[PDB]
Amino acid sequence: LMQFTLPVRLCKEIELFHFDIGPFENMWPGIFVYMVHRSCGTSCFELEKLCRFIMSVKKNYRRVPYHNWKHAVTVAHCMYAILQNNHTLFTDLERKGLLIACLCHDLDHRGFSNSYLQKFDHPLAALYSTSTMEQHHFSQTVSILQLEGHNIFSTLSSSEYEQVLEIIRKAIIATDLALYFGNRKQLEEMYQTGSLNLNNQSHRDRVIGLMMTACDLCSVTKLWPVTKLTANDIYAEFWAEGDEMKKLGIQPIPMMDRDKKDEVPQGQLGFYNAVAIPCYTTLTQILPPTEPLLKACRDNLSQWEKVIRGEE
Ligand SMILES: Cc1ncc(C)n2nc(CCc3nc(N4CC[C@H](C)C4)nn3C)nc12
Ligand SMILES: [Mg+2]
Ligand SMILES: [Zn+2]
Repeated sequence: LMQFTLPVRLCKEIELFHFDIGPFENMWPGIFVYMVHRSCGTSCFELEKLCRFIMSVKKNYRRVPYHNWKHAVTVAHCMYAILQNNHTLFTDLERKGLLIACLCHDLDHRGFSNSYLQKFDHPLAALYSTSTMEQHHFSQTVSILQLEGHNIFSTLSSSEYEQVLEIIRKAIIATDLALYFGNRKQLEEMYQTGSLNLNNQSHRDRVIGLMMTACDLCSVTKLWPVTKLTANDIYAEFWAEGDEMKKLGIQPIPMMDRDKKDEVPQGQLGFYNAVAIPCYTTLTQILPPTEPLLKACRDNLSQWEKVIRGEE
């Protein structure tokens, strides 16, 4: 039967947490199928259906600077790394559902925060009061699944199918970084009071929620030049939103004000300290083999420290 193989350098490096999917868009689909076949099996999905789902998911990402197809596949590779290093902790359905959740997790992103839809009074802010974009992303995922020839889950039973869509729904919602802070706090307390229970379904949920934040943030766990250059796309969106904020007569937060360009290094410090380091710290406690993500995050925090001290 028909597996995907990759060239030698990609065959070795794709297993590492710090892998970069590269600038060749035409390989990203095959990189994703490669990752489902190894993390899940060549029997998880019909190849015709999967390839068609992948191309329709791609079609529905927008040509925005950060929240694009490249991001989607990048976020799926980091999930793949996590699943392959924690082999026997995850159910057959979780392995199926999570790489799809990652591919689909920013579907039809416009390059604007939930907060900018709320202040623009975009229609989606009326349909979805909280996690506005994240609820749109799940909805968009469900649409693509109902297209002729795209039900990659067709072989699953009714309640197996309901389970995988519920996994995908929670996983996508959890990428609402406003929900991360409380999710990690409850996880950190449960871990330390030793009462953390991977048989408790609402525990797995939180643990998948943190894995989702971790994959979403993985720009910070890359080789430094990847991290430095992804940072430029992240701010290009934010500052465009800042411009849109000013058009409505609202001063954007500092994060989104392009007049405060020069303070970026300090903004990244706050972010690694307030957000990224705690995420990989907690996730490494809960899943020991994910340590390399925490190590690489630490490394990149030290690189931003060097930028402020004018050593870089
Ligand atoms: C790397 C990465 N990954 C994911 C996300 C969501 N983010 N968000 C940022 C923004 C970081 C930030 N910058 C600022 N500064 C800019 C200077 C201004 C004074 C305020 N404040 N904050 C908190 N970086 C990332
Ligand atoms: Mg998102
Ligand atoms: Zn994302």
